Amino acid sequence: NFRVYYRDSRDPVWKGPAKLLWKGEGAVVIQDNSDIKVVPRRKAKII
Amino acid sequence: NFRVYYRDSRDPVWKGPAKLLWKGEGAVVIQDNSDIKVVPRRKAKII
Amino acid sequence: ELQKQITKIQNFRVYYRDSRDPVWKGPAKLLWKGEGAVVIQDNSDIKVVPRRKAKIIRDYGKQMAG
Amino acid sequence: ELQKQITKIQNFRVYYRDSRDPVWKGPAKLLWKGEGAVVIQDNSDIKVVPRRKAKIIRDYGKQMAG
Amino acid sequence: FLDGIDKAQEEHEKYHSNWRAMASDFNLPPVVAKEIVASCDKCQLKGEAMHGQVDCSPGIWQLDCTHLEGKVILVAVHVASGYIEAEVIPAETGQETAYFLLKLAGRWPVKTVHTDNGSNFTSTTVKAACWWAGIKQKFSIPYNPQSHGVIESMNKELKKIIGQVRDQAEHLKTAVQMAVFIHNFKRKGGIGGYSAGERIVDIIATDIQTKELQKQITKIQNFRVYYRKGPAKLLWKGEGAVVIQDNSDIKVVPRRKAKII
Amino acid sequence: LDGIDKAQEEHEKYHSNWRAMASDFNLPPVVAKEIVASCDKCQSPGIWQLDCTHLEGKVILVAVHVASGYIEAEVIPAETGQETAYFLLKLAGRWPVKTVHTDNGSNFTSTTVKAACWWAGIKQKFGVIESMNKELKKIIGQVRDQAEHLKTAVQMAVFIHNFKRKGGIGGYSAGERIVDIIATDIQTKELQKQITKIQNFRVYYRWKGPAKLLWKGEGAVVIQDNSDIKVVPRRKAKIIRD
Amino acid sequence: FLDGIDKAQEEHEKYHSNWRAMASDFNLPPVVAKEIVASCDKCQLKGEAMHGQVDCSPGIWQLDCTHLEGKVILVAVHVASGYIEAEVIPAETGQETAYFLLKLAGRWPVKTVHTDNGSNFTSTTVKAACWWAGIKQKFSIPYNPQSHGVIESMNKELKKIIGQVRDQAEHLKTAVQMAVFIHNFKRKGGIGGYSAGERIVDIIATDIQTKELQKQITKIQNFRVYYRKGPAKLLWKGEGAVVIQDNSDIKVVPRRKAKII
Amino acid sequence: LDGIDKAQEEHEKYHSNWRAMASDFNLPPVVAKEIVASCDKCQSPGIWQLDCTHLEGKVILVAVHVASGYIEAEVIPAETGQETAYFLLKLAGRWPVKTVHTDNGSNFTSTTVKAACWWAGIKQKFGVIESMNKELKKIIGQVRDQAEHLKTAVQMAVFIHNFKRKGGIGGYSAGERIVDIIATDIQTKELQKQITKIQNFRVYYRWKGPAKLLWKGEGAVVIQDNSDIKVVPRRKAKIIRD
DNA sequence: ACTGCTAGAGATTTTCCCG
DNA sequence: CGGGAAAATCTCTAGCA
DNA sequence: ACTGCTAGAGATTTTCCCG
DNA sequence: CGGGAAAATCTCTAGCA
Ligand SMILES: C[C@@H]1CCO[C@H]2Cn3cc(C(=O)NCc4ccc(F)cc4F)c(=O)c(O)c3C(=O)N12
Ligand SMILES: C[C@@H]1CCO[C@H]2Cn3cc(C(=O)NCc4ccc(F)cc4F)c(=O)c(O)c3C(=O)N12
Ligand SMILES: [Mg+2]
Ligand SMILES: [Mg+2]
Ligand SMILES: [Mg+2]
Ligand SMILES: [Mg+2]
Ligand SMILES: [Zn+2]
Ligand SMILES: [Zn+2]
Repeated sequence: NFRVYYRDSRDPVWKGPAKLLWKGEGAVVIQDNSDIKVVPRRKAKII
Repeated sequence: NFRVYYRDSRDPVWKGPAKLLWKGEGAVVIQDNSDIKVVPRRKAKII
Repeated sequence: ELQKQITKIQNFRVYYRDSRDPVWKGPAKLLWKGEGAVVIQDNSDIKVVPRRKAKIIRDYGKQMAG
Repeated sequence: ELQKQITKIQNFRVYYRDSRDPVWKGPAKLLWKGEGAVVIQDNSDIKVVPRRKAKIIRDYGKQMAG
Repeated sequence: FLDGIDKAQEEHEKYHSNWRAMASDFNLPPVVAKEIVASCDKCQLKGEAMHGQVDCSPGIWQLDCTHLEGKVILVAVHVASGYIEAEVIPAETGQETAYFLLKLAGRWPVKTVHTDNGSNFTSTTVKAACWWAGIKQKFSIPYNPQSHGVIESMNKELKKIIGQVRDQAEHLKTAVQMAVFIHNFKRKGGIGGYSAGERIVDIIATDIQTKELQKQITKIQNFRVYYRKGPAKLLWKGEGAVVIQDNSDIKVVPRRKAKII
Repeated sequence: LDGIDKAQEEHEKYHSNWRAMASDFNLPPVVAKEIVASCDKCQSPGIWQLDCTHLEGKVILVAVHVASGYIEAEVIPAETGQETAYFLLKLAGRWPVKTVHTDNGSNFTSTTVKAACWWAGIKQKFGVIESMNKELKKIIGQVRDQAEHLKTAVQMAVFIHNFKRKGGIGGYSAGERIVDIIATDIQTKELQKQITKIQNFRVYYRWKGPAKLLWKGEGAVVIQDNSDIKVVPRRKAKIIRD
Repeated sequence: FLDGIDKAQEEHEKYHSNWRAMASDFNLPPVVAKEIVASCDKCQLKGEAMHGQVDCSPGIWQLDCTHLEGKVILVAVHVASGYIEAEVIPAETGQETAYFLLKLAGRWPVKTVHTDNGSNFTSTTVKAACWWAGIKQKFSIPYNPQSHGVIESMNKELKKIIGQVRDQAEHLKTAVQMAVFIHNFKRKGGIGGYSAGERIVDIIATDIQTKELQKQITKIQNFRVYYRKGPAKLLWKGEGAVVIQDNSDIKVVPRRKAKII
Repeated sequence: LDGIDKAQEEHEKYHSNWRAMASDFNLPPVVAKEIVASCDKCQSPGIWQLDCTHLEGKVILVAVHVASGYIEAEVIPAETGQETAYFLLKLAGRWPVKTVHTDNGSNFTSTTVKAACWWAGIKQKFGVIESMNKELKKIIGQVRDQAEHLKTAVQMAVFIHNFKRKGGIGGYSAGERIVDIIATDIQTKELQKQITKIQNFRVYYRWKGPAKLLWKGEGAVVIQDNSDIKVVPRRKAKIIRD
């Protein structure tokens, strides 16, 4: 599995670990407390 | 001689032509209506 | 018949990018066109490219020039 | 006498940049030090560098290591 | 390292020392020290250093608003060509945007529009218009303008041209139309040395024409191929390689170990 | 290169234009153009028609691209010079527009329209437009119920006319047709620019007299001397600018 | 081209068409078309795509202010090492800055300070303090932070570390001191794999020691050199090359055509 | 490599430390350290002293780096644990601080100071400081007229003491001296880390018994067997981790 | 399941053109 | 095959706000 | 007459280590 | 000399506001 940490929506605070659902080029779909988010890969880190 | 066009001090409006006085690396000294200015070479164009 | 249509296909130039490289790769020959993928020949090297990553022109200037 | 001091000089590493290149050029040997310029030897190529463009260390780790 | 590890983790709690400082100060292999970092939620602060790439298909348009002398300019760009289209609108609303979009759909083939999430773009009237014109809508990741970097960049270029010609016209609506003229027909560069106007003509005409030709080719050229498998459909052959399409998967195999039937 | 004689014979027999002679016999388009221009017996993309129509007491300005049948139309509030000027400048920015044909009304002759035409480089010259206003009105009537305001209905009609109606020889829409026509015009003006660029040189081959240059390939130099097109090697000739 | 030129200039007045569009549409050589652009004041809008390089000498410090939870943090960095120094100050004033600067001057050799033009930095009391400590002051080009990019970047890194440790302390002044600790001693990287603390020790010690050694070398090794000229002073020899200093100009000449006296 | 025997003789004669044996005879510092550590007959950078002094009714906290004579001093408003803690954490961030020697006062024994020491990894252990308070007071008296407030005078005194006063053997200032001492300490702990890193291996040469590793150069492998340092070629030996 | 880009300035390399 | 000049290509930047 | 930089993530190439 | 794994180096990014 993967832990995802991310910044999203103008909030300069990194959150996570979120579950990775999908990885494209340039963006990821992650899940964070039942809240599915779409994050640019510039703004995420997969571990 | 050289014509210098430049943007300076937060003003998004390009001015010139100014006389070039000195050219370093990264900056120029120019003269524009008796007003000597120092401008980063990123923010000037020498012709 | 078929050879004329195929040589027409191969007259179109393809500008494309690879999945991670931001520079547009110079003009390549078009071999085949799909809904999702264009097959190209770029410098004696056949490659498959997602359609979302390819600009297909004729290059009218070059054509008229010869 | 003189040779010992010169070999000490040449034990210091020089990190430097060229007038337009932003990457720091890897460790070079120090030959001479001025108020305005350090003379280096980088890969069998002696170069002169303004002092404002050079970081001169000993590399204590490398020294102790040998 | 069972001793160094226990110490490095304790110190990393207080300090959050990076992996090199922990390798140095506790005699740890890089992978072990890095493992200590990778497991600290408080040290996951930097995104990966890459950029994505936008969809450049001949049907995709990027739309945005921008602002100049207290007025709203609606801008659109055919991503493939660089060809633009802008109008001063009275207000940033879904009514203006749906009307602008209906006009654009009637002048060019518009298959997909990509926008930020400005409320004018997510409004219900824009949805109804895109539905009526057959336009698929894509919204970027919120607060990620890079997603529609093409149109953001075109806002830059349109405002710069407007500055060059602002004084030849009196009202901003006119300067804006002048600027669209200039961009689309008096500025050459990009792939074919084209102006954007010529380039979009070439893109759309090429799209039509290649579609027609490849259609006729698939109509005549009908064969099956076997390689290494099943009856894969032939797409192209020549130069000692065969391009096949097996189960909606296009692969380039050499002429050896491939027989055309 | 070797097919120039075949092309000359084909032109003498069938009077085929340069496009066919260059597509079939694999010649640079300058050479086929010279062949088709060396025979005396063998001897629109920018023209738009503007008119203002009326519907439900509102005013619609209509531009038809004559060669294509492709429409740009909208509701303007008032039939003035300012509004015509703004519509025209919009069209000029969107499509290559060289000539506008209007009906000598008050708006189409205004100073402001003439200023716009002078800025955009358009020539004003004071049947298709009537029938086409009719067609557009029919489509507006068909789609009127589909919107609340006439302007939106107008734009829907324009969408339908340009892209959802196919007729003529090849069953193309007006939008496909206009894109074809404009592409052909671009090829034509590329060719004319090429001809202009190379018509300033003079060649000397084997040294013979001054010949007119036609093409400077990678392995040859195609010239024209005494109404005859001769292929000479590059090393054997010398091109000078006059 | 006397015809094409006259037309291109007239059209460039209306449109400001770039050089390629003018070369294309008027049959002009690139240099002529580009000349038309270069002579239009309304088309001089873009600066050259380069970056300068900051002074990295062992004596230069870059100073700045930054802001966190409604408080003013004064920050300084020895540019050569990356070694920092920060204190929460009650107000952005020349009094706080002169006091901070006197302290820094008494702890490390401070030869030059480089700052933006914030009024605290240009105040008269900071001038009096720098004069008393022998500090030369440099101010960047106004509104060009890149000039002191090192310290601007260090503001970034200090705020990120403060975020990592904010909860171990109660007051921001303490978290700030913790963060300076962490940066200077618990983070390795850069040139020698050092922490900034070790690196500044090495820089300053090397500076002292090389100064002493080269002094002794110039005291003993005394010769004159002739090349190609005058009696140039010898600096270094060996490996088939001689480095001389002729009229305050250092040049590297090969051993051939050079005689040492 | 060849000078190991010369170095052994030099140590037997003069008992020279490893620094000299490695600077003169060109040996990796691990090897010279082994030689100086193989003879039984031949057998501070982090220690700071803190004290609170008084002047003109104000309170000055003073840190002396014992080895160097280098001072960090300031006026604190109150002689409390919080203020001592903040001063100490500042010093620790600025200089490698391992041990602090204080005088059992109320502030130096506070919980908050002890919390700061635990966070920074400092050890608290409850003559130079008295004489040095004296010197600092003399300099403060010399420069008092040069400022309006005592805190600025204090910082000037600190500047003068650290950088504008030279004495001792080589006529160095305290700042030069402390930079030297700390550099020496960094070399020392690099060396200890190197020794620790390589003390976990075992070598077999020519196969003989297990020898202790000392250096793994590019053209040799220096080992130690039976209190004897032997240089063997790399291909002729095999190093394993135990 | 989505994603930086554009165009100009100046430097650097490739191309061509008469020997 | 050889330089010079010219064209092409590569590298990098601000602004989009 | 002055001037972007830092440090981390991930990819790519160099180095070393037992055969 | 050959791969594998490991170390080193190169490439690129946000935030500094
Ligand atoms: C309320 C709507 C919807 C939600 O967000 C806001 C705010 N916003 C902000 C920018 C902006 O920050 N551009 C600078 C930029 C930075 C990087 C890059 F790659 C490209 C760039 F253009 C826009 O352009 C923009 O259109 C909007 C907008 O529309 N809205
Ligand atoms: C009133 C004082 C003096 C005059 O100007 C203002 C405004 N200012 C603005 C920035 C800023 O825009 N940083 C972003 C950034 C952008 C690019 C880059 F390379 C580095 C960067 F840090 C500062 O950092 C800063 O210290 C100030 C400040 O002090 N002042
Ligand atoms: Mg927007
Ligand atoms: Mg925008
Ligand atoms: Mg500032
Ligand atoms: Mg700042
Ligand atoms: Zn951590
Ligand atoms: Zn202009």
